[PDB]
Amino acid sequence: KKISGGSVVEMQGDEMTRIIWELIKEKLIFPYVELDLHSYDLGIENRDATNDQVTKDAAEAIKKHNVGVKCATITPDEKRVEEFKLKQMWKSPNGTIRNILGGTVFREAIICKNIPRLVSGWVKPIIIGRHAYGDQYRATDFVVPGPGKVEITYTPSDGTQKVTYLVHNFEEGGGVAMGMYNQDKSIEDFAHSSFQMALSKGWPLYLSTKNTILKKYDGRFKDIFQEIYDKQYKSQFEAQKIWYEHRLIDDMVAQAMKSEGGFIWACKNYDGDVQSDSVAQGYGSLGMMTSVLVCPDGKTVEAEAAHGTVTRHYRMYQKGQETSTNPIASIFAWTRGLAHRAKLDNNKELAFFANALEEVSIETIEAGFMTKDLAACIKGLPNVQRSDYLNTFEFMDKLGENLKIKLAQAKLSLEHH
Amino acid sequence: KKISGGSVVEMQGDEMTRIIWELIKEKLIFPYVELDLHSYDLGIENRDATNDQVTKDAAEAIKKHNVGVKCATITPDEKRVEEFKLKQMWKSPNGTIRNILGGTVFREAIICKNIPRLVSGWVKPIIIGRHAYGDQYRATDFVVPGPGKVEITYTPSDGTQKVTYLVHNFEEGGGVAMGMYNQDKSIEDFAHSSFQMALSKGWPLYLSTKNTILKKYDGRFKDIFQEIYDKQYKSQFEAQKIWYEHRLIDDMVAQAMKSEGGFIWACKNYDGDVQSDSVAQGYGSLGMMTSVLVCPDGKTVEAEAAHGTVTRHYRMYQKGQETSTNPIASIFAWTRGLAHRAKLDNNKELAFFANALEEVSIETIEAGFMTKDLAACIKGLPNVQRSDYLNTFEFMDKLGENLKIKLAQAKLSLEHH
Ligand SMILES: *[C@H]1[C@H](C#N)C(=O)[C@@H](C)[C@@H]2CCc3cnc(Nc4ccccc4)nc3[C@@]12C
Ligand SMILES: *[C@H]1[C@H](C#N)C(=O)[C@@H](C)[C@@H]2CCc3cnc(Nc4ccccc4)nc3[C@@]12C
Ligand SMILES: [Ca+2]
Ligand SMILES: [Ca+2]
Repeated sequence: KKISGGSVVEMQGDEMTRIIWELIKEKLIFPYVELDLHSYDLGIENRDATNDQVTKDAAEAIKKHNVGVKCATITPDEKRVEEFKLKQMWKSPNGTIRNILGGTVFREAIICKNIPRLVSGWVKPIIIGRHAYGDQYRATDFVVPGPGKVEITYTPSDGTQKVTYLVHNFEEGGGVAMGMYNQDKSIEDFAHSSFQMALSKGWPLYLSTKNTILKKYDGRFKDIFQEIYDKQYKSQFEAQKIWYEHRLIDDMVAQAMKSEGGFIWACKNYDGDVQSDSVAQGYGSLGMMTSVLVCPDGKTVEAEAAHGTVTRHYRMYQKGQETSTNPIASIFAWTRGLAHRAKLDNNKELAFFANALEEVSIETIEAGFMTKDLAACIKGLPNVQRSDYLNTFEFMDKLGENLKIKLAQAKLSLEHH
Repeated sequence: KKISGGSVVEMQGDEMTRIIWELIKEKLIFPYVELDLHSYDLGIENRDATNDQVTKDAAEAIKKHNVGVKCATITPDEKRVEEFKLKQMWKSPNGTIRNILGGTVFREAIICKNIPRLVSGWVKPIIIGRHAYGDQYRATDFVVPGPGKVEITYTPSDGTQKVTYLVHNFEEGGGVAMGMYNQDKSIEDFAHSSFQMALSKGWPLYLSTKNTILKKYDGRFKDIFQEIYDKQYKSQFEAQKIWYEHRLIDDMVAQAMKSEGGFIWACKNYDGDVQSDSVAQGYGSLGMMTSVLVCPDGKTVEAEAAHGTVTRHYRMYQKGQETSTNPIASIFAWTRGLAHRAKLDNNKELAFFANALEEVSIETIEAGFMTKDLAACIKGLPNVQRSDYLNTFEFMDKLGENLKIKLAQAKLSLEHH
């Protein structure tokens, strides 16, 4: 008998990750879980065919069903526009989804005992809470073709005043300019999510900004966090012998590098992007990271594989050549989404399944069965031999076999007791 | 006999670094070198007294004399305004100087064989070329008090057109907004400095941007670098078997973490700030880093101690307590400035002196004589005993003694040959 999984929004993606996504569903999910799956194809060709409407439709479906699982997608540049003959250079679908849902993206390494860290001191996890809204991801940027003034203005909705600031008077030649923004309510939601994560883990929290330079913009994040801490969380932190402190971003990246881990790090949108990749690589592998958007309603989540679409492997796959691609981040997008679905529905069987699949994934790699990219972490890519790893299909089949075993034994444990 | 040093602009700074700066001049520079020193006091109290004009005057003096050496300064926040009863919350003096001079700030770790790295793979140096102009450091940021529209506009100097872009329509509540810019000529100068640094070292060059998100703003940096590479440097790189490649910033920080070092990394202003601190800490210590602004004229430099003013030690010093503060980055600001002064003046004696003082500094620490902060790198701060390190004065005297020896022996080597 299969587990009744409930409603899940899935977003199909691109290139190698698109192939792996289908293998995960076929081999690891569908044989055990029956889902009311709302499928949106976010492949670059379908986003082009729908003028990117499919991306907005998927985000609206997540608001409705409360759980989304997303495959890695291409954010097209000039080369991609030429490759696919795109109508427009479509904006990041992750940016589109995040700006519709809002919230905080929590990112953490997926640790295997036999995969070495690059930062030896990191014995405890570092969890980044990346503010998912605004800043560079909803900016208006443009080329300044020549001499002239760039100004930024604010006009209150009543129409009773107008403030105009000179950004720059280009006196000789041109350049570039941009405007960006953030919202008080979004920053407040980011603060609440960060304080709640720290209390859930029993770890201290650090917020990074550059408020000495962006005195008003970054000063606002610092002020909102401090006001919310003082009024709503300080006694809770004190009860757990933890603390909250603001840090300048450049001091914070050095503090993190020198640390033993074991803290929550609240990052603005851009820093969360950069620093989560630095941290994932520091723990051993860029591809071994979870990424879950927690929305402000405290009910909606979107789990994703945050890494690239592995174009190099896709080109090999297109030529009918053997590939060996790490599917773990894509599997954990499904297990994190299904664990939330289970929490919302009080579904014990689904919660057990989601945790079991995470355990199987880690146990498989720790038993020495892994893809080429993971074998390269241990030995170095030029030293990897074909006898050191499993191809994509072989690895998925090994996970499938280990999953069947874990679930079979647990089923037998019930009937006995 | 003393070395005729020539003209140097010095900028005095704040707190503990201000005390160390005077010790360096008194013990290591003035007994050996006679300088035409143009002194500017950039202490927070003097910047307040002159309404920050001293900072602009110092930058103009560097343009005139071509060499500046700068002590670490305070960039005041709300707490500093209260502490010193400041007239205004003065902007970063580093930002003011850099935006007047322009150029690229080259940053690299100062390596000691007995100071352990936190990233074991980094066996070769990583040099960051941080674009010194514009972006967040010359931004216009403000609080949005409530609902209303933020717009950004461009008006060419002829007055024949006006382009207006909506940044955001705040429908409920307020937030923050900002405008920033960069200049084509400054980006071109940054590109030239980066390509020239890579060729000087015989190492590949990487530029990081987020052009998939800021398609026009970051796309411009990517385009200018590629055009300059193709037209002016590609054959030179090919002759040295090196290369230039653009990378997305989040991919680049992971690539750097996983690397063995040995490359030049061109960073936009904000990334150069953050990533140079991450890299300095990765090599072993935040305080062990050189930082030299190379201006576009190919004649002017400003060397600085890029770390903080060590307020914790200054508070101990104010209470008449013993302190042990690492002066190495402040010494290397002087040696890097004096080495450039020597290059401009074809002054062999000064060039020898600047290199000798760098050698003495590293040899002293490698012989096991160091400050508490460096002893903490080896043993861990809670494990450091007073028998493991020298106080500030003791360390400066040890450096002074070793410098006297190095210079005495070299003087004797001439007279013999
Ligand atoms: C994987 C590949 C195989 N099989 C190779 O033979 C190399 C050519 C190839 C280099 C580029 C590359 C990039 N990324 C991955 N794996 C990965 C990274 C991040 C997330 C998931 C997977 N693997 C490769 C290989 C090593
Ligand atoms: C230095 C100090 C001494 N002596 C102590 O006893 C500690 C209280 C103090 C903690 C804070 C601190 C910060 N920075 C430094 N050194 C430094 C850093 C960067 C550049 C130059 C110097 N040292 C301390 C000590 C360890
Ligand atoms: Ca990323
Ligand atoms: Ca810095």
